[PDB]
Amino acid sequence: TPTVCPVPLAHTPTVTKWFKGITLHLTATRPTLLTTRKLGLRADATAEWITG
Amino acid sequence: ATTHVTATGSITLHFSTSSPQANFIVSLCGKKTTCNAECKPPADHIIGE
Repeated sequence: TPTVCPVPLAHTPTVTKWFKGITLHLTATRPTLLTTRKLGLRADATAEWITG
Repeated sequence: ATTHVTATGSITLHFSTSSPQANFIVSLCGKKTTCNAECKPPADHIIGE
C-alpha cells in the first residue's frame, strides 16, 4: 500500500558569487544525489553523487 | 501603471531596461516626454529573479 515516509533534509549549501558562474560549498556525511539543468534551449543537464 | 495626479505635483517611478543607455520616450496621460541618461552595470551578477 502507499503511505507517507520521512526523509532527511541534508545540510543545504553555501553559495558564492562568481563571474558568469557560481562556486558552491556542499557538505554531507553520506552519499547524496545532486543535479542541475539549464533553463534555455540547451539543457546541459548534469548529475553527481557526493560523499562528504 | 498609474498614480494620483495633481495640478502641479511630481512623482518618482521605477523601471528596468536591457541596455545601460537610458535614452527613450515615455508617455503620461496622452502626452509624452523624452528621457536620456546613462546607467551603470551592477556589482552583484548572479540572481534568478
